[PDB]
Amino acid sequence: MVVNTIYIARHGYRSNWLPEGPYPDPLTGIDSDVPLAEHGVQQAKELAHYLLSLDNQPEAAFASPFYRCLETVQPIAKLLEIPVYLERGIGEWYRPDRKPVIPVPAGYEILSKFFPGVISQEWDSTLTPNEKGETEQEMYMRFKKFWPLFIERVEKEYPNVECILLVTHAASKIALGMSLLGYDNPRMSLNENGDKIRSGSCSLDKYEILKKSYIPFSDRKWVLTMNGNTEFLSSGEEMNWNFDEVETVYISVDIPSGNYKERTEIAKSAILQYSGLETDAPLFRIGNRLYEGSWERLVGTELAFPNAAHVHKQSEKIYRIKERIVLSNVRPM
Amino acid sequence: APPLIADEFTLDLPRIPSLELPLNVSTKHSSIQKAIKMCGGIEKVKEAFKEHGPIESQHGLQLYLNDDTDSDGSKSYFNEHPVIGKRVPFRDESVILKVTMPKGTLSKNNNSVKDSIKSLKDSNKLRVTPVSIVDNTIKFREMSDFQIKLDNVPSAREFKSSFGSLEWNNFKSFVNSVPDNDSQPQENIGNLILDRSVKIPSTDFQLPPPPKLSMVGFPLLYKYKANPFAK
Amino acid sequence: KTVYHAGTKDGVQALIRAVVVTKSIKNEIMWDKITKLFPNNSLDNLKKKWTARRVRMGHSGWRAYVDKWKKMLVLAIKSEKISLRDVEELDLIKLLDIWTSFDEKEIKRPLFLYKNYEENRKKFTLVRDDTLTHSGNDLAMSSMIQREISSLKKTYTRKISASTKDLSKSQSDDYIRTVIRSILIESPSTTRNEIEALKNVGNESIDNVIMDMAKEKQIYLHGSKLECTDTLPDILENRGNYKDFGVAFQYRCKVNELLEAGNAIVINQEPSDISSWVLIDLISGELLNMDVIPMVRNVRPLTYTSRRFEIRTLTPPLIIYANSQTKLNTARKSAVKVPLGKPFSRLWVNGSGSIRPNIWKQVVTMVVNEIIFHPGITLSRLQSRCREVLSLHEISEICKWLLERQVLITTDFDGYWVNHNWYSIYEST
Amino acid sequence: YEQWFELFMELSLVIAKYQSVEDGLSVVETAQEVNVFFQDPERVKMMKFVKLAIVLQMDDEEELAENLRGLLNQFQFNRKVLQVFMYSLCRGPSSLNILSSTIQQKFFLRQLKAFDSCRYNTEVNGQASITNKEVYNPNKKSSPYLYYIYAVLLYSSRGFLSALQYLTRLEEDIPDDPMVNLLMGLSHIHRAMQRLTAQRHFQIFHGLRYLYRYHKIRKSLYTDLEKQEADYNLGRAFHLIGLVSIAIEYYNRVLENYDDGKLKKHAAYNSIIIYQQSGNVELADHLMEKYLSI
DNA sequence: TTTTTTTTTTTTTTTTTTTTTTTTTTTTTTTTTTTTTTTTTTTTT
DNA sequence: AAAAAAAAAAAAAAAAAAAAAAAAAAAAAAAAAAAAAAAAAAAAA
Repeated sequence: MVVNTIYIARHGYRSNWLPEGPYPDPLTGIDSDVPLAEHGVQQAKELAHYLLSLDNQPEAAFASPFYRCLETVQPIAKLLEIPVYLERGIGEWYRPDRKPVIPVPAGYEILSKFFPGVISQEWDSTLTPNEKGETEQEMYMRFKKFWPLFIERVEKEYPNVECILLVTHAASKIALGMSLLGYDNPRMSLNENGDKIRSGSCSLDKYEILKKSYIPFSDRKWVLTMNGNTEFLSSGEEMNWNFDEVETVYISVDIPSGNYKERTEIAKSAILQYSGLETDAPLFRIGNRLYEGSWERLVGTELAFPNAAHVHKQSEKIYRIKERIVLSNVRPM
Repeated sequence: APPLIADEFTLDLPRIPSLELPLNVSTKHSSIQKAIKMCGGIEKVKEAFKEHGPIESQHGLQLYLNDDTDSDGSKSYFNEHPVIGKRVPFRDESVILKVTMPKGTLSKNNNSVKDSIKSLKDSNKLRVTPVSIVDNTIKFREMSDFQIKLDNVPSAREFKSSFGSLEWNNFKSFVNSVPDNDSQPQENIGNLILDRSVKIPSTDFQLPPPPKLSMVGFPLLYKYKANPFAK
Repeated sequence: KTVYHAGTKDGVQALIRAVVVTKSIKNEIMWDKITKLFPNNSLDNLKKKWTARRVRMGHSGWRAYVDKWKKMLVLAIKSEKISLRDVEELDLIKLLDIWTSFDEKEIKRPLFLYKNYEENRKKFTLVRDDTLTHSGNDLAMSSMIQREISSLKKTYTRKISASTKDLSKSQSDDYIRTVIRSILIESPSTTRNEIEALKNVGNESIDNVIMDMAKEKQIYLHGSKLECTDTLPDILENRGNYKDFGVAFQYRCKVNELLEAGNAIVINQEPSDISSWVLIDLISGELLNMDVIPMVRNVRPLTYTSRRFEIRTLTPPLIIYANSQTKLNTARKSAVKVPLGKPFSRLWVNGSGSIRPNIWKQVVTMVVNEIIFHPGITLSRLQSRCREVLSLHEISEICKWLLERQVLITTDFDGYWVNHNWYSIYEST
Repeated sequence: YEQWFELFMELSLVIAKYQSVEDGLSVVETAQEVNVFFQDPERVKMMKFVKLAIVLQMDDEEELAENLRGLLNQFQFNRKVLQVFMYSLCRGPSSLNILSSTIQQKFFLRQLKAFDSCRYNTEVNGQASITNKEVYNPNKKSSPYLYYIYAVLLYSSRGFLSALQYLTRLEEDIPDDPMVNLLMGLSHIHRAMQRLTAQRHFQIFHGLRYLYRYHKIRKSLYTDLEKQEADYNLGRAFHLIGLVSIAIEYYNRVLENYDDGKLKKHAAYNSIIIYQQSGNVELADHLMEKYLSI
């Protein structure tokens, strides 16, 4: 099989971000390599309950061998019933002037004592990043080199993989994304309007194939059809980092069936685009179906509940969806 | 230059229940959390989505229109036979678009999400993602039942100030003044009542209502027409 | 020289493309040009197939074909595939091959949106597929599974914007449907081009609404003739109710004159169905208290029975009479001039500008027969529940004429509801 | 130990006002086993009453039916006992099943048989046995407090003609009480609407004698702030039997004529829920804000 | 230049799919039948 | 003429039948595919 889905997520909230101690000792004995806070483990459980709701479960999770990226997947792996594979090709980024040392983490033999039953020794790492640190030019080319070698091994070792998860560090999240999409450098905006890969703790990327009708790695093309998602986290975007006030509302996209006994539905793993939200009638796609719909406000006030989503193996977060669009079916020609 | 492609987004998303309360709640969490407290609270709102089965075997979700409390901490209208909502069987699927945009764009634009968007038309600050799919809904379309009031019928105030309040101090004096040997089951319960402060008429035997004064909560269809099925 | 037999699966699409190309260029269906492409078929077989295809696609299809055609025509001139001379001579072969060649290239693209909205308005043309027709019906329901499944699903919203149709333009579209209905009860058939009153409204919209009314079976189409469907009269005689109210202003008299005597009408047999359209309202008007004929009964110890226990004595035959305290339902109605628009403006009004009085009776009573069971109504959900019968331009002239004759009263936001003795529309004086 | 009894009952009533109501039950049903409380029978009566109040803050059919059968049995024939049963079954349609059940309608026939046995001093076929023996009735009237709840357990269960039996039996004895005349009118109309009955229009109007008798009783012999429910309920009736514009004049009377907000939220809701079907969607959202929003 | 053969196009026939109507099954209501008790009539002393 | 026994009716209770609504099956209509026939093109004499 050929991988249709790549997820990339940054690790949970670091213990050494906390305002007061005692800051915990790095369990591996290596410099940096700190564990998560309980608040970070909570963002990891949120991320897990988001992915768990998607019919597109991961087949496996590739973890950075740095301690905090594995402490991020220990609830995910045990909740989606998947193996975790160590991959040095998705470790942290450090520069050659970083002090007092460049951290590179210990092997399966140490990590399996802290994360028993989570990690599988079945996979050998695609590549190791430079132990003397990497320039931005080295770092970007190391990730550009990783992708074809990595996916070529995945589709030979694990030919049943159509969906995969990668859990890693801030530079390691953005640099992987920009190189998969095929940009010249990690500082480029995704579009002319200036958007970039959003990269707070537990922020989620999904990269999805353009669909035909085995395939080599070089002929493939993608879209980042879920940018740095935090809409499932309690606290939203936190401790974001990037290569260099706001208010929230919700609109329902209703798709009504004509006969009251007949129900109409949204296809698994389908895609949406919106255009002309500002206009008296926007345009929409759902899978390969197209639409246009009137602007509507309710009598009364729908609540719709993310915290009450289905499972398909503080103020409670709730949406007051008083405003809506009612999509008439509006196919192309 | 190749015309710019709109960001494609997944529709594999968390799938979401929804609740069309005929309550015109404000944007504030302070309005929302009490508008939920009316329909049996954050617990029963979730459980009423799990209730599968044919539409007449559904208990449905209870909506209490008067969360009003008297100073004793009673339900001020403990006589409230609630509104019933039931889970729609034929809910079409629907996707929710979160709009992220500059603070106070709402107050600047008629408090309309539509015109809030239309104000930022030329600008990089507008940010839309589809974020979840509603696949299931409850609608409150079964009426509140008949409702008595128990503030002028004396033993009804005895019940409210005792049962409704749970106040031991105003409950002991309902139950004491209950006969063991009911001396005269023929006669007006007023004969046991200390409290004459409400001028109850002599003919009132202070019968309470049943919990369903109506038996069927949708209208029973007595459109008046001559029954062709009466035979 | 691309030719088709109209029986070929592509030949039906070639016939569609060719009428769109000819009418969009020369403002007319050039049949003398189209028949050159279908030598294997007769003029009238081709007309019929074309008419049936415009009926099934309706308003939301025809303009989508014309808009894609003119957008493809603009793209073909800008890519030198078409000289303006090929447009002026109307060479259907070239224009059909060019349409075929454009679809052959778009078929190869997975159909993504541009971010730019005008690029989407250029490079899609769009057919609105009428599943939810906005005919607000829940058809002839009686069962509690029918009624609770319907009324859990049904929509509870208000439009924020004007509709995607300009409401100043829709104020001609609904007014077309009504001028048509208001002539289908007048006549078993009518001709679009010659005899329609609407023609100040653009003939294109007249024709598009004729296609939509045939799609919704409000008319049959026999070529140029729209044809009357008795389904409209049948829905008036099933949902209109005026004979019950008629005998109800008459049963008001039969109750009232007897009330002050005390010893009055006795209810001792099944009283008429209409008698319950009157007694229930007049008792709810606090005119009434009810006395008992004291039928002596064999109550005995050890006995616990109901169903025929002294038979009639558990509906012990009542005397129905004046309560001493009150009368509420007196002299409230008045000679309010009938709601009468332009010569077929509203379902009832006849060509002379007076009511078709039976259609008026049936339709006002139909609207009150909505509102008895539908108080606090907009003009809009009454337009959708009446979409098989009345537009919004009709429903205001009933609902305000019933507020002025006080059978209706209105809340905030022009919700209509009836105050008591509502059935008595047709009172004796 | 009256001090400890007071502390147990007050503590249970306090616990039941908040979360984990089951801890309140544990105190009272422990007190029903403790001889120090349960050998005083007024306190037996009080415990069974307290736990019945507490049950209505939680929500069930079976626990509530069990506590009620637990205190109509003791404290036999008794007006206040029978009346607290009928307040209790108000909130929750979970409560309707306790009255549609045959299991309780059998109980109320056997009680009516037992009262007749002690009224005429005979055996009665399938009576309950008497144990509360000061029951004295020299003018030999019925017990209205029996007649009514036996009609209720026939009225719930859709025995509408069988319910009208015992409310015509209570009409003979206490002619102008409120709930007798409301429930009786309720039985005649709920009966009437069954698929096929002979005398169907006749069978609705007997509903109106006993509803409007209850209204003329309430409107002319009670305080304004409780005439409001005479307007609300007669409104509600017309809505139940689907004569809804007659329900609306009466719902509006709750909104316009009175100060006390409580019934305006019901009259408003049962207006809104019509006004959705009717589709004055503007007015519905407006009333909803004016009365129901916060 | 003419005749024969092969290929392509058009028309007709057959089969499958969708829509509509009828029949069967289940549920609710109403009427009738069965059983028990009381009253009236007939037979016997 | 009186008293006792038996039969019938009535009130009541319980069960069965009748009526309506819902679901499934059969029939009818429409669309698609296959087969046959005719026309056109190519090759051979």
